[PDB]
Amino acid sequence: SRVLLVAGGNPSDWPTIEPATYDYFVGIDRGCLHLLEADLPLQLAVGDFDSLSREEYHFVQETTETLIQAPAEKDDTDTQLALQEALQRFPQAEMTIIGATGGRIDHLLANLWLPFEPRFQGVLRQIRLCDRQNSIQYYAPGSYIVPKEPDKEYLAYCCLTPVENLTLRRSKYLLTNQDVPYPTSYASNEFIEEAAAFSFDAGMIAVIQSKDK
Amino acid sequence: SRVLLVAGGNPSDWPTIEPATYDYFVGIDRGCLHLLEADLPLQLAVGDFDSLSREEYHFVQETTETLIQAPAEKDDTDTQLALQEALQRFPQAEMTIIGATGGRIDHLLANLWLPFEPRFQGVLRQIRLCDRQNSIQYYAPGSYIVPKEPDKEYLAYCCLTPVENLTLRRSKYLLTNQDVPYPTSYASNEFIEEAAAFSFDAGMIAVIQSKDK
Ligand SMILES: Cc1ncc(C[n+]2csc(CCOP(=O)(O)OP(=O)(O)O)c2C)c(N)n1
Ligand SMILES: [Mg+2]
Ligand SMILES: [Mg+2]
Ligand SMILES: [Mg+2]
Ligand SMILES: [Mg+2]
Ligand SMILES: [Mg+2]
Ligand SMILES: [Mg+2]
Ligand SMILES: [Mg+2]
Repeated sequence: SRVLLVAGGNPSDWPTIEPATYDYFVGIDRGCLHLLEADLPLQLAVGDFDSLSREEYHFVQETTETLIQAPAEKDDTDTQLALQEALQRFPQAEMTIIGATGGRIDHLLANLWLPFEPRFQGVLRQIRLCDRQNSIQYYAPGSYIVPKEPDKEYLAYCCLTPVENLTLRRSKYLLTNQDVPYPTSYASNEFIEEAAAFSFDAGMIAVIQSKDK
Repeated sequence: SRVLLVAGGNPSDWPTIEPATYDYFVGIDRGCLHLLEADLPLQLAVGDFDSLSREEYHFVQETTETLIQAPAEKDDTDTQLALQEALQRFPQAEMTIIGATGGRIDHLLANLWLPFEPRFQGVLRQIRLCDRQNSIQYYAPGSYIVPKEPDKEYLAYCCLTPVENLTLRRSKYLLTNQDVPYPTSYASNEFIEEAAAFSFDAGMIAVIQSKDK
């Protein structure tokens, strides 16, 4: 199953959205207005909403089929929350996160690092960060094949941690049994034939496919 | 001493720059043109310059005073190369990298993990990356004062690695003796004074100051 989570970021940085392929639509704070003004469903609405006018928060209030209202002073970001909740409703679903990039970078990182958290690690394989130019997936140790997304021009293996014994095949550039001692971002690989593959014994890796301006 | 480096990003997303403050100007690929079309100096030109026309690259070759033209096929990104060259010439200068804004997240993380590289570790305290919206500084374990940037609203402690004993004061949000078991982005913190402070025993943190669009 497919859930789309929409954060406050600007919708111009959004990926190509095809609503037929999403089953549940979550709004985070301003993503709610953003989903709505985009003529897209709004099933869940999450956050403190302290970035909206009363006239906007009522609009959201009247439309979402479910409003989770948080305090302003809490631990979790609105987004950790939306993910926690959407995962309750859809424990095996693919979480496509959106509007979480293109601006503040301390906020981008907080999103890039969501799989790191115990409550999410279990579903790192379903957590998916997207914007017009990038497309990020997560992987724990193992052996995988990565099918090329059509619109993306480049491939990258970003080790978010020290990685052990990393081998890449079926891609313009290779590593065999490479040790990655500190976070390294093997950055501008390219696909050779519709799919590449890699294996590694330890750490985490964000697989980023992307394309230019 | 300060050195200023310019990647090929759109200059629209540049920080406000004051040139008096820099003693050396470094162009990176298409950033070489951005410097000249902004009536600023170009003293070091670096890259493979494949993004440039034959005519633009003729203009960058007459104007610069040192040209480093490198193979399109290398391990290093143009920016990795330019940084090492420039530190070769100014080993104690504070490197400010702007225009690293192209939008590709493999390159974003390529840049953000620079200090990790054994050839840059010895100067992490010297490396800065800046955006219209963002300003990034690196820290190894110690005790520090973090002077507020006048145009910025937010403060963030982005732990690039598991951090240990993270104490953090004079902020609008505190941690104290905090163990951070994996990468964690404590973002959207605020200054209460003109300076904040923090300390830690192990790992590496990227202090980030940011503001809204
Ligand atoms: C393991 C393997 N991954 C893929 C890389 C691909 N490679 C390393 S960096 C990159 C060069 C890109 O440099 P550039 O984007 O001009 O620099 P920028 O100006 O954006 O700083 C090449 C393709 C290969 N060398 N090694
Ligand atoms: Mg379907
Ligand atoms: Mg909020
Ligand atoms: Mg409100
Ligand atoms: Mg280039
Ligand atoms: Mg080389
Ligand atoms: Mg202390
Ligand atoms: Mg301490």
